[PDB]
Amino acid sequence: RGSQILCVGLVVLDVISLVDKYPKEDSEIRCLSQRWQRGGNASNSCTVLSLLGAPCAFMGSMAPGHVADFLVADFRRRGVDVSQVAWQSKGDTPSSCCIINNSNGNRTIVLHDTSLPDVSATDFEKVDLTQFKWIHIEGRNASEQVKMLQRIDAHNTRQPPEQKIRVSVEVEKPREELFQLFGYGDVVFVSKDVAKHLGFQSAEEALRGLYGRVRKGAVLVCAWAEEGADALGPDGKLLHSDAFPPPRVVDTLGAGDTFNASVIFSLSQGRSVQEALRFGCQVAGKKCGLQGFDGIV
Amino acid sequence: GLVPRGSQILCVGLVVLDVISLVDKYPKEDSEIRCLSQRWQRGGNASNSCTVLSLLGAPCAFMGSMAPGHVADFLVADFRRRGVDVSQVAWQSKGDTPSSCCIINNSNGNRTIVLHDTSLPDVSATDFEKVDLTQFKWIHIEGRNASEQVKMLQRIDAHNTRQPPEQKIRVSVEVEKPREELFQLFGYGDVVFVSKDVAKHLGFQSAEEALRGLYGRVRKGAVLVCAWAEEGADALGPDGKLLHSDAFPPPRVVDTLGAGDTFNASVIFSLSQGRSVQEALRFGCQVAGKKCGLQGFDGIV
Ligand SMILES: Cc1ccccc1Nc1nc(N2CCNCC2)nc2c(NCC3CC3)ncnc12
Ligand SMILES: Cc1ccccc1Nc1nc(N2CCNCC2)nc2c(NCC3CC3)ncnc12
Repeated sequence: RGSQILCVGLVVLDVISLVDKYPKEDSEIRCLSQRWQRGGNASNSCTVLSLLGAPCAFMGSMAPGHVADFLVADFRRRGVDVSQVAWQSKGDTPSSCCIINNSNGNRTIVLHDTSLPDVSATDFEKVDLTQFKWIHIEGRNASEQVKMLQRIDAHNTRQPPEQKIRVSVEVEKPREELFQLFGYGDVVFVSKDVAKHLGFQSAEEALRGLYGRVRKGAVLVCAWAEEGADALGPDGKLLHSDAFPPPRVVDTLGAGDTFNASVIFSLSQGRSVQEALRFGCQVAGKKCGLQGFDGIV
Repeated sequence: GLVPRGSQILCVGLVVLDVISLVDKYPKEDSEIRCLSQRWQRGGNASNSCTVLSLLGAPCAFMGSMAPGHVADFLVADFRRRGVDVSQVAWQSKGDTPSSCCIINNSNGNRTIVLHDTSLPDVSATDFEKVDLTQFKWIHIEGRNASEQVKMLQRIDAHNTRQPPEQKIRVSVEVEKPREELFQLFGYGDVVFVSKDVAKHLGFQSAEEALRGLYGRVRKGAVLVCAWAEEGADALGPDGKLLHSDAFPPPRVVDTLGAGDTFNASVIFSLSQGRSVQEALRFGCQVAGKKCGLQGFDGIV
């Protein structure tokens, strides 16, 4: 069957305040405007995949309430298949305050991480893999997710190399539990932040450094903000793309997630890595000159 | 439902959703962090006063602007959680329901605040024209859009004219922000609360200075009231006698957000039960002092 891309990670309620300068501690400013957004990484990518025309599904934990009710209404307005959601009985829907600096698009996030339990190999074991051509996993609970990945590798072995499910991993946080995911998946996304918190000061360094850790045959991608992004495949040849900066950067909240969704969409449509990188930077760049996600397509 | 004539106390003003985050350290711009804890709270001066009026046992209503949406839903259910009648809300078709973001540093205590946008339209005098006043024994107004609020106050004067002294609606006004627009509001109301912040911005350095210095601006026969945190609160009436009450410090101070509103509501309450101004200053101070030792409004009983 396999027409859908699945993203596994967080859905968070983003309570957003657009200010024109980042307030100095102990001071007080008035925001230009405010809004609510369905956020969290896997969730954001689903938004982006949807907008690009790719049928997709989200999978993460949500706790029933008025909050979950809004997040789902939004998922459904987008056409994001939520049927894979691991509903919880104990815990709250995470949320966060996001101050977005309108003069330069900087975004500052205060996350309220609830009790809410992550999805587990248990919940995942319960999933119909034959619906998906691509599966992307937001690194969080490594122990449990590695399990999930193996269930997919093991599912690929019993498949025509034609009908194999493509797998991508994001390692966005500098915490060590996650460095095992490097690891699995055809495509591995590592953030500038991780890369720096590990000694590296350029996208090309990070890639020469970390290529050691990836499933043989994998592509490692590392974006570097206004500097574009680089990728490195089995052949050893470094690939680069210049960023596409909008003329006014006004909102970079979910720029990384836009990059990733875009890279995945492109690879999932047959494109070269070079083309998918370029496209990643192109949509990310365009989103930086917009409030939210509407208007990138 | 049916509200018995002359039974409710109405507070007009702001309701806002405050999202309050406690953090290890103040986050550097463009960073992502995890707060120690986060809380969603209904706030705003007329808003907090209602909560307290309800907890004190007074039927009370809130009048302010909201826009349909999920923030309004949370604020409305919070009002209801506190027994506040929201049937007088002025629902708006344009703008955001006010939402403030508030960041508290756990390792030095400072508060950083992103204030709600200014997009939602205040309640106008023409909205106020539409309200049947007979349900109210007292109307309290948090000064915001004074040009318009003056009209509302003039309407209440009109109404009181055709009424026996025992169906006249008492009126209180609150000037809490140092803005020229607001000062005309001194001229209206039987009771006028001026905040410590306003008094200082005008150069006064105590409750006594402020009361002595501003009483000139209130209408004949009005009482002017100035609370001053740990120094207690003063009041000055037509008879020229300055009245005072000391503060009642709690065993330990925990949460002073909304203490000014707790005081306001408590004085209003006491006056409305027929108590003397002196008895009501005291009570205002007792209640606001108890509230200072408590998280939120819960245990103020
Ligand atoms: C290419 C990419 C990958 C992953 C995340 C974001 C991006 N793109 C950009 N991120 C940021 N970031 C996110 C990281 N913090 C800084 C802003 N800034 C820009 C930018 N800024 C305008 C430059 C001043 C000319 N122009 C184009 N693309 C991006
Ligand atoms: C009486 C009153 C009217 C209006 C607003 C507040 C109050 N009461 C108090 N405010 C503050 N404020 C609120 C404003 N920031 C400073 C503390 N501190 C205290 C306090 N502290 C105990 C220490 C012995 C003095 N004890 C009793 N009442 C109040």
